[PDB]
Amino acid sequence: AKMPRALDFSGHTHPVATFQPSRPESVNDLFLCPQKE
Amino acid sequence: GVEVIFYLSDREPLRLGSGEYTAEELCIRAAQACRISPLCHNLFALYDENTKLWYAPNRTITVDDKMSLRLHYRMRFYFTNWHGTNDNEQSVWRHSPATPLLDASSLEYLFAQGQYDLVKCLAPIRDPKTEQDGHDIENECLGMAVLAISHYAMMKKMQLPESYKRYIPETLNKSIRQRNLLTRMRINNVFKDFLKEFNNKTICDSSVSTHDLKVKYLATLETLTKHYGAEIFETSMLLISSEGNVLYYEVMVTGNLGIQWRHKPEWNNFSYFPEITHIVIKESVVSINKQDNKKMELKLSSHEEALSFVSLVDGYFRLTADAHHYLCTDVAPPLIVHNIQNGCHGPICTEYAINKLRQEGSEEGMYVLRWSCTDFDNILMTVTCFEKQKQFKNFQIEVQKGRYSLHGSDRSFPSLGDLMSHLKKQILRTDNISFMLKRCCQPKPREISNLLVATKKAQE
Repeated sequence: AKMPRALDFSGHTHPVATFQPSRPESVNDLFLCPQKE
Repeated sequence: GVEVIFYLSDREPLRLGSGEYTAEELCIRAAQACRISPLCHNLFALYDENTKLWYAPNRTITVDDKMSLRLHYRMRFYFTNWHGTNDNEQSVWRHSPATPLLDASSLEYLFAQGQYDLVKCLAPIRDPKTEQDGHDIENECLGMAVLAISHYAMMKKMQLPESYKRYIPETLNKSIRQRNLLTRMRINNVFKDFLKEFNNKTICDSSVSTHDLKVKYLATLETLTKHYGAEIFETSMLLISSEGNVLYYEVMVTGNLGIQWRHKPEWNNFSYFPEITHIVIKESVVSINKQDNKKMELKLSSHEEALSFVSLVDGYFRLTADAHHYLCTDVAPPLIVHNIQNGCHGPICTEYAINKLRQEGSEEGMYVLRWSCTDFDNILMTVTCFEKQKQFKNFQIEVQKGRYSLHGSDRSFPSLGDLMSHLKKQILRTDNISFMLKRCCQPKPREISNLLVATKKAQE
């Protein structure tokens, strides 16, 4: 019996099919000062 | 009690205390539990395998100590050839400033689900064209059992421990157990041959990762089973503007092809998602209205089935036409609604926020609000600033039980808009730059971002 198509990994690799979650974005420190009256 | 079940083996269900929940709130918990990124979150919904019905994101679940309920957290929205390995077919990617649709945890989750589908016959194998094809399908099933087993072993860091029976559809197992002894021994042996040939020869010879194994399996379900990724709805009354025994139709919805229909016995196209303007529900009746004033009306079993149908069309509309908008008030996701009321984007990449500021937020203080790409608890505010020479700064906003606070602050607000008004009375600073907030650059209808999937039919 011949190998099923399901087990054949011979044809060229295509683009990676999933993504790695990126590192959290870096944020800037936010300083507040009241607006003057 | 009331539980949200996972298809992943190593994962404990969610056990819900008494109280009030949204489907969406539960799906958010579920994604945190399974490491599903905010970006992939809206591919998933809650499914009741007994009633055969999906919950709309805004459905309310009141849990008491009496009620017993099992929901499965399940990937719902699906695009054939997301994996890009069938070269006969359109590939399907996110837009980019093209990325993959799925994150690694979503792929892992989908693999567990797909295995469950195959074995429990939720994904039924296709029918033989001939006795020759019949045997051929059966061999592909054995291969699938080899993928499943090989992957389970590569995960536990095993090699040749010490059958196919639990990794193939149960109907087919039943079928095999009723054949003569020599038949059953032949099958087992071909399976043992495939398995040995794969793990010795094929894996090393092609450097096959657990990732390739997951991809291969799911790509194979697409061609091995019937209408993988489709939902088919049955109706007595189907009225279409363009066109005795009680006549019967099927309506099929898929990510790639949209809304198709036929006499229950091939498929006629009614509409792709972006051509839809709005959808109305009248008890069990659903009308889908297109831009060209054409309409499909259909009558389903119940209102709950109507809500399940419309959730699906609406979820695919968000995925292919407009990430920030909804077609039907009755299934509108609460986060979608609140985001609209607040001028807030979904988890767009930073570059899209910058591009929107470079076009419509050129002055200092113009901002974009966007949900974080990496967790469900934070909104980012991206602001145009200038030195003393244009820069873009990002500031984190915490969201915790309906309360909004700047990152680190002991002061919180009962709504995002309250927090913004307060902030609009301050002088803001970071690094050397001081400025005051000007106006929000809100999401625009039908704009393109990484929240949208670029399928063949979505291009128009």
